[PDB]
Amino acid sequence: KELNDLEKKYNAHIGVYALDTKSGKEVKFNSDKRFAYASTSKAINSAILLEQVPYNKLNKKVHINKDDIVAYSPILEKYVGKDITLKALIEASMTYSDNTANNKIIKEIGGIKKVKQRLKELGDKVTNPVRYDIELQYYSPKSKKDTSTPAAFGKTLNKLIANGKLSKENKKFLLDLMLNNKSGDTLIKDGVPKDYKVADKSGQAITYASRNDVAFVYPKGQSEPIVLVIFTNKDNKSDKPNDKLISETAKSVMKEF
Ligand SMILES: *C(=O)[C@@H](NC(=O)Cc1cccs1)[C@@H]1NC(C(=O)O)=C(C)CS1
Repeated sequence: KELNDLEKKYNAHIGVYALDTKSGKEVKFNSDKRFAYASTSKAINSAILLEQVPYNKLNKKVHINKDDIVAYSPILEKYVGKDITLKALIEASMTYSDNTANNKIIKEIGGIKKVKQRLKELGDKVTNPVRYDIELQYYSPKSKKDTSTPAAFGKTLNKLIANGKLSKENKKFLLDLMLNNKSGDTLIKDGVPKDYKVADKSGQAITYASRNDVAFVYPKGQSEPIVLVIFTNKDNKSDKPNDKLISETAKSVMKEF
């Protein structure tokens, strides 16, 4: 459970921010250090869009052409020359971490500039989106591009989703995708007590074993979630991450609640 110890064990860097939204209790570790957020940013973009389009209006369709397609888009590559609903874009983004879906969501919101405008409004002067996928995944310790600190990122997740302006239907739609997202099973989901519910979105940048998971964690018996942000990376560009590191970090942090 000592986070200093797990860093030793895994020869890795750990960034943690956790907020029990009922009590307001926080757990912090390297919470002001920058990390590539990678695909965990898809949760933020999806929520921003859901602030803008009511659930009954998610049936709106967007046209997809060959220029929209970027790598690791298992769902969207099938839509070239076809239309897709905003509902299906978000499902593709959240469940399959589809990059083309996330890019389209950012475009629908109005561009990177508009995401930045919303983050500043939520009081986040830290989270720094500069590029679209997949380029945002090329992390470099020397650059702040597409990085955030566990604390800044968690505060924004809390304001946007936990204590924010989404309707009951849009919040349920988005948290249900995160709850049912099986791609996040080896991460926070793996380290919390088995009777906990975990709604997560993972991330992995291409470099420095940048491996992350953010989630809304519900202790059995509590309906208010604990917002949990875990960002990790290692010293070498080509290092492979070990998901167990995130699992063990979550197990340790959750003992604090
Ligand atoms: C978000 O992190 C996305 N990552 C990338 O596009 C960079 C990589 C491609 C292959 C390996 S890294 C998507 N999300 C995830 C994830 O959330 O775990 C993975 C593994 C790749 S696509």
